[PDB]
Amino acid sequence: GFPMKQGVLLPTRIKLLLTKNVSCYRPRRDGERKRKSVRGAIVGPDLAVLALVIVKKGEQELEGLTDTTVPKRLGPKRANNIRKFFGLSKEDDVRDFVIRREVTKGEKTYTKAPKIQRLVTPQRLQRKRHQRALKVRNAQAQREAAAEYAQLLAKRLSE
Amino acid sequence: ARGPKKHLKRLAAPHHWLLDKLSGCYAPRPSAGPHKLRESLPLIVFLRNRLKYALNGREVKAILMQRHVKVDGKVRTDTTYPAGFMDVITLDATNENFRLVYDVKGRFAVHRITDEEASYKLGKVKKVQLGKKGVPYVVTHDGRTIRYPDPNIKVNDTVKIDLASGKITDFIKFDAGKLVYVTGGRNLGRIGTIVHKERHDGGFDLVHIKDSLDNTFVTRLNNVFVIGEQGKPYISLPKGKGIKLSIAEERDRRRAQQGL
Amino acid sequence: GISRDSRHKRSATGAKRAQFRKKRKFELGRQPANTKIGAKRIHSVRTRGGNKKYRALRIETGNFSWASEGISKKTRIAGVVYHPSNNELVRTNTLTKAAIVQIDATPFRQWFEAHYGQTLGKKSKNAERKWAARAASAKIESSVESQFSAGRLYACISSRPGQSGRCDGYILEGEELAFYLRRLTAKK
Amino acid sequence: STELTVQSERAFQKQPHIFNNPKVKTSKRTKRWYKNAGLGFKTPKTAIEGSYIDKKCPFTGLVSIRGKILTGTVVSTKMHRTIVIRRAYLHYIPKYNRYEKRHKNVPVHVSPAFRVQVGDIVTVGQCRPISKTVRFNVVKVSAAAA
Amino acid sequence: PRAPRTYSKTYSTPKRPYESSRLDAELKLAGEFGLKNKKEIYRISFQLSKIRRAARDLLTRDEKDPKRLFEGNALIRRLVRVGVLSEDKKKLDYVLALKVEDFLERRLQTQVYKLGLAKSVHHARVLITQR
RNA sequence: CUCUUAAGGUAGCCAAAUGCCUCGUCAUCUAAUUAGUGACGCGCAUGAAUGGAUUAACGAGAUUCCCACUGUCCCUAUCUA
RNA sequence: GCCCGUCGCUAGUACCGAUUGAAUGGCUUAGUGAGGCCUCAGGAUCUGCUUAGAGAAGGGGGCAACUCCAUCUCAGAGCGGA
RNA sequence: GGACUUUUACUUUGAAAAAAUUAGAGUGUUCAAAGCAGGCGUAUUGCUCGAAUAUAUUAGCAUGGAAUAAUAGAAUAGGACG
RNA sequence: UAUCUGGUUGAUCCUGCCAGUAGUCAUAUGCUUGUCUCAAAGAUUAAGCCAUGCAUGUCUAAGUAUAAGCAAUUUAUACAGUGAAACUGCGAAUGGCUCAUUAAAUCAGUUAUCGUUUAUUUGAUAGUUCCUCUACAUGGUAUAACUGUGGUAAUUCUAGAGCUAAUACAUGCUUAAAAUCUCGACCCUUUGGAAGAGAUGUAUUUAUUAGAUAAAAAAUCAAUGUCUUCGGACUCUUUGAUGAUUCAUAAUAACUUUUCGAAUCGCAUGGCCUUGUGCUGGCGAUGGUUCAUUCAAAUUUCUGCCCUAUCAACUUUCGAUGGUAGGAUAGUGGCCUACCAUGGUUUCAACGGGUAACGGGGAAUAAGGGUUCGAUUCCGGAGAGGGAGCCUGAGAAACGGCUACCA
Ligand SMILES: [Mg+2]
Ligand SMILES: [Mg+2]
Ligand SMILES: [Mg+2]
Ligand SMILES: [Mg+2]
Ligand SMILES: [Mg+2]
Ligand SMILES: [Mg+2]
Ligand SMILES: [Mg+2]
Ligand SMILES: [Mg+2]
Ligand SMILES: [Mg+2]
Ligand SMILES: [Mg+2]
Ligand SMILES: [Mg+2]
Ligand SMILES: [Mg+2]
Ligand SMILES: [Mg+2]
Ligand SMILES: [Mg+2]
Ligand SMILES: [Mg+2]
Ligand SMILES: [Mg+2]
Ligand SMILES: [Mg+2]
Ligand SMILES: [Mg+2]
Ligand SMILES: [Mg+2]
Ligand SMILES: [Mg+2]
Ligand SMILES: [Mg+2]
Ligand SMILES: [Mg+2]
Ligand SMILES: [Mg+2]
Ligand SMILES: [Mg+2]
Ligand SMILES: [Mg+2]
Ligand SMILES: [Mg+2]
Ligand SMILES: [Mg+2]
Ligand SMILES: [Mg+2]
Ligand SMILES: [Mg+2]
Ligand SMILES: [Mg+2]
Ligand SMILES: [Mg+2]
Ligand SMILES: [Mg+2]
Ligand SMILES: [Mg+2]
Ligand SMILES: [Mg+2]
Ligand SMILES: [Mg+2]
Ligand SMILES: [Mg+2]
Ligand SMILES: [Mg+2]
Ligand SMILES: [Mg+2]
Ligand SMILES: [Mg+2]
Ligand SMILES: [Mg+2]
Ligand SMILES: [Mg+2]
Ligand SMILES: [Mg+2]
Ligand SMILES: [Mg+2]
Ligand SMILES: [Mg+2]
Ligand SMILES: [Mg+2]
Ligand SMILES: [Mg+2]
Ligand SMILES: [Mg+2]
Repeated sequence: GFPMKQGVLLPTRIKLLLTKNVSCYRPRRDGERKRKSVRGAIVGPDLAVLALVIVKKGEQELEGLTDTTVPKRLGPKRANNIRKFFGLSKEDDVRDFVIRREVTKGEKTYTKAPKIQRLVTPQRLQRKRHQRALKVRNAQAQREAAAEYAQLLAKRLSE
Repeated sequence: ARGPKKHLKRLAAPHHWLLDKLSGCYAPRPSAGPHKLRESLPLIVFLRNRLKYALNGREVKAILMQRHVKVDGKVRTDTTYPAGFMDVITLDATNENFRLVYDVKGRFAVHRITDEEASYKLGKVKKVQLGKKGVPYVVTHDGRTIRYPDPNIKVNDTVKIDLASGKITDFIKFDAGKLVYVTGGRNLGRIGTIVHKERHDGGFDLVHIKDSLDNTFVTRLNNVFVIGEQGKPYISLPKGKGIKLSIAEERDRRRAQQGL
Repeated sequence: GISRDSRHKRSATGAKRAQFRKKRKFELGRQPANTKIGAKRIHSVRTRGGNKKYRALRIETGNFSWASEGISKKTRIAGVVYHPSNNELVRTNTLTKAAIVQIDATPFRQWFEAHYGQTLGKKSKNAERKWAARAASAKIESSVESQFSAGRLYACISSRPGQSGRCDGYILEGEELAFYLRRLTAKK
Repeated sequence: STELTVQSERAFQKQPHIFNNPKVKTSKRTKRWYKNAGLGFKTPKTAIEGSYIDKKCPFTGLVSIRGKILTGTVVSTKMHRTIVIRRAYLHYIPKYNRYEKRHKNVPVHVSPAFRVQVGDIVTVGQCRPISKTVRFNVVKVSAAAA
Repeated sequence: PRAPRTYSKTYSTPKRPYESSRLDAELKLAGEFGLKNKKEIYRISFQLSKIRRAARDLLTRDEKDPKRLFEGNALIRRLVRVGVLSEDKKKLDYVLALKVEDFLERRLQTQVYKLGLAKSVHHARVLITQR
């Protein structure tokens, strides 16, 4: 049952201390490394299965593999990720371009689509707008309060 | 002990809250806030123990989740919020403005105030210091830090804050003859003019206090809260004007008042 | 690991102390940085409550200060030349605070010979306008001038590399330079 | 026991960040930062017109004096730049309604500013751990017996 | 980790277990007040001892002493409101010489006897413990 | 109390280089001990300068065991003159 | 009359005692030394930057001439990262 | 007018102090152990007292006192005051 | 709540013990046991071993939904209700248990931080980011869940292939006026003077400087600052806190695998005139750097622990006491190292031993003074079979976390 491990070398099983973001191990709580077994990267006769990936195709179709073709499941969902997917321009507006997929209830059929994100919206630009002004207003209001006091300070000597 | 404690055993709580012994194992334990946890008064004790508006603990939240209570003009929603000295607490949907201010015994008393006065607060400056970029700042006991203050305001002086805009508006110095609350100690609850600040370089200065009855008593400087001019307090005072009565004197007053 | 607890120490009376509790991270110590001289290489170390110290393992180029001229320039750092704690720090050229080091002189030459006009011990009006005024304060210590002949400068490390990650320091002057100078002739 | 020729240590000895420009000819050969220890302790002339360093001195040094301020008689002047105080006291055993003489030994650092011999009553002030056992600094010295 | 629901015990037993003197006196109090057992005499005999001590102590203070006054009058005041201390033995000196029956007299049981109702302190009992 | 023959083995010590029976009994060491040691003692036939008992140091003296070491052995092989 | 000691029986107690007696725990000599951690290396695998050539763009503004920024694709020459 | 014990012990009075427990005031848990509640009235939208006080004999801090008991100082004057 | 009595003699009076008597938040046990209230309880011996179940998870209107979920209907052709799963965030360092270790340790009252760290709550705080032709109507790749091809007796194991998100990961724009400083094209020689070129947020690191003061008047050398009545003149001149600081705070010259300065979300749908999906704009949320606060933590001053001398000298093994410098730390410190000295504790009991020893609040016993107890309802400490090690995080030397040895 034990899986090979990219780049151990060796044709046997060895126990490793495994950490986050490493194959053959999914940490159950942030910080948990776990000393678990792993099989060598070198192909020996002890194998149950061997995962191969086709790089170059040969002279004959393989009935179940080369011939048939299976579809991705989800399309782009971010803004520009749709734009890179359809070779569009910044000015093109996604929205009327996103992959939809039909839903068949039993008598009523409807559809559904993502929710493009990073999407530029009326609302978003209103937010940058508010922040900006917030910054300038307070800056000026600060510079009045500073100036006011620096006057109150002068009078704490003149008088 | 590996980190901050989160519970409080109902027994290790401040006595002045006056919670009973049996009920459950626990007392609320003040959240982190503007007041020291032993010098504070959770909104939940207020609403349910002192006010009797709540029964359950559930009902306290149910109340607070209705944004029904402002502390110093800001709606407060945390059951264990640590309100404290000079705090205001405004119960809007019933026309009530209070101000946590001490008994004579030592317990945070129900002192209602005008729909005015809930406009402001007295705040004892704790430190006054040069902040970065040369800008000065004071710090009141209630965790307020108002920048750009009057250069005459030194430490132990009190200060009139607005509320709805922060901002200091007039202030009182600390010298001989000023009207003073006693914020903690054995004399917790008393009021009265100063007389003498016994200073001791190194540690703990002593402030001899006389009241509107000529009883003298001393506490520490960290315990004195200046609240006005002799016979002129900048906040309305609870019944009995923080006087202290000998239990003899105390006995007489009850039974005589009693009857008719 | 290491622990900076005073528990394990004998008492002043001399008494052995029984083990009270186990080690706690909030009293630990870490292994030293014996910062060397080479291509920049600093490892950061996650201290208590967030925070970063910076284990500098290899250092060339640290920011140095000529105190009397009022400036600071970033030299090379040649090697270490002395060290009051342990001479092994010299032998193996390890960089620490209070190190004593030879550093390049050319950035300091380049400043002197354009702030003053003079060369070191051998146009334009507004250029010469200043020069003549900045003069009469252009004679420095002879113990500091002659050094420039070798294109290297005796300097002392006032940073803490294995912490700061920076090997800053100042060029030895005055009576300070006299003293270390003295130690150098009697061994080096 | 004895006080050095100043620069008698493998590292140069100086107060920190107390610069004297060689570019500037002066009177005094070396700048000398000292201070007011506090509490009505008068920094002596020895602290000021002396050439000693001692980073752990309550004047001319980087150490504050706060907390207790104790007095004991001097009992051991053998350590370099630190001495041993004896503090005699009386413990009250309730049961016999009587007292017993106990004593304590307080290691305390003594600036070169004071020439302290054994027998001297000495006033010292608590001052942050200097070293393993030392938490006090000789801050005043009343006379011997002659 | 709750809070200790406190308690104390109400009686005390005699040091010498077989004083036929005391044993005689006790029984008289048992049939002349219709008592159940000795503990009913013990209880009060304890009760009484704590009073006389409290008194005893205050009597060692100065008169006009803040403490003596508040809690000397207090003692007397309680002992009056009950029927133990008579309308003018209202001093601390008299609370000392206060005897036992002085208490036992004021029992519901003895009182139910003391105004018709029962004709017998034993009748009085079985009447009270029966609503 | 008595008999031979003058006395009748005290202090000690022991299956001891003195004990037949005897490879004594008990304990200990060991898988197992006709061995060793510690004890026991009606001791064929221990014993007081015919010296008894004790004893540190010493011994190419007799004896038992432990650690080390090892071709003594298992189990023999190879080399040099 | 009282009464001392050897000697004799029974039972209990502690003491001495060959067993280089035994067991448990603390601290330890010397030799050996896991592990995670820090460091000199290692580099399965991935990868940011620069650069000459080629194809397809669009103009920083022209009667022919002139010239940026962004993206994406195949021999390479570099110095870097995980 | 503030600061003021040569250097102490002693003693007074306070301060900073935890609750529960203890002592102890109030209160009819039906009594009591307890509890810290409760009480008054038009009880058809109310009013209202409480939840005190004492105790800590070490040491530390602040303070009034200076009897008792220790302690320092002018004798080659190397004394004191200005 | 200040008491005694029985037992040595023929009798006597004493010494003196034994015996009685009374209580016990004092456990066991025997017998007995109807009602009300109150309700301790596997501490003692074994911190001995543990079947099995449970004891820590978490979603707002407000970070991520294309479920080949569910309801639906929305006005919904980007999304829009509800919502498994999963990513993100936070929590799991609290509680609860137990008393083994521990005798100057812990702990108690009392100090210190001018010796440090501090998620969070509360209050403050950011016009400066590029560059001598830049996306800011918004940059870039990757992954989970999911689909599908799989392995193994077995587990909260997971492989290789294919998809797609963000407040996950990685990037990166922006904003007024002035002022001050260096470099200085050039002109015109005197009192000489300058155009415009750059630099100037914060945080980091080093150096230097200011951070004044008890009360007054002159002379100079050096580099230059105002003015006027062009001779020479200058006044009303500026600075906080502490008992005490190289304090707060500021300035100069630079330093940096350059910290941060919103590419986030929910409700609102208003208002200007050139009418473009232009310009502006409200109530909150979630973040963010610094400082204060708060809940804490870490060290820490002074005094205080039972039996013991059939423990009298102990400590410097291989740090014991101290000096200097560094390294390490959140930080002081022989905490560690290097060098240097020979110091430190003790009959006022050191050192060592014992303890059927966690410290205290407290409990029992009542003339008093004392005697004895305190595993255990509250505070503090410690530990999770024994030890050591470490990850993650603000916080752990964590054990319902991991790694190793031992059992
Ligand atoms: Mg978004
Ligand atoms: Mg809370
Ligand atoms: Mg422990
Ligand atoms: Mg006393
Ligand atoms: Mg014959
Ligand atoms: Mg004989
Ligand atoms: Mg004889
Ligand atoms: Mg024999
Ligand atoms: Mg033989
Ligand atoms: Mg034998
Ligand atoms: Mg043999
Ligand atoms: Mg003979
Ligand atoms: Mg003979
Ligand atoms: Mg021999
Ligand atoms: Mg051989
Ligand atoms: Mg052979
Ligand atoms: Mg038997
Ligand atoms: Mg009515
Ligand atoms: Mg006094
Ligand atoms: Mg007789
Ligand atoms: Mg007895
Ligand atoms: Mg238990
Ligand atoms: Mg047990
Ligand atoms: Mg806990
Ligand atoms: Mg990508
Ligand atoms: Mg990439
Ligand atoms: Mg990637
Ligand atoms: Mg994949
Ligand atoms: Mg000042
Ligand atoms: Mg500073
Ligand atoms: Mg103690
Ligand atoms: Mg013994
Ligand atoms: Mg340190
Ligand atoms: Mg040192
Ligand atoms: Mg020595
Ligand atoms: Mg013993
Ligand atoms: Mg124990
Ligand atoms: Mg105990
Ligand atoms: Mg206990
Ligand atoms: Mg005890
Ligand atoms: Mg136990
Ligand atoms: Mg623990
Ligand atoms: Mg167990
Ligand atoms: Mg966490
Ligand atoms: Mg653990
Ligand atoms: Mg468990
Ligand atoms: Mg746990």
